[PDB]
Amino acid sequence: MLKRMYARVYGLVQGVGFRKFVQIHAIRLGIKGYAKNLPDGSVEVVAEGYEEALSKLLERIKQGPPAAEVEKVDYSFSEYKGEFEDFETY
Ligand SMILES: [Cl-]
Repeated sequence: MLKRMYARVYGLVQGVGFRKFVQIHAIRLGIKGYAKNLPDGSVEVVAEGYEEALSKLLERIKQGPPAAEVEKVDYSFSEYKGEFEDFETY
């Protein structure tokens, strides 16, 4: 089943390779969407893909690359919209 996920990642998560980390792992998993740095120092992820793939990505996002310290991930699933054609960072 396809689903959409919105997640916010908090901690030491900017300037540590986090968005690229999410992208690499999303692409591996066939997930489309984006990882964005927000002005509050958090990372916003919108992801579309299969439920299992989204669970695997969530497990990655909860850890981050070695340099990151992820304190909190707040997320929700919603209905798939077929919006994205690739996984981008910005
Ligand atoms: Cl980062």
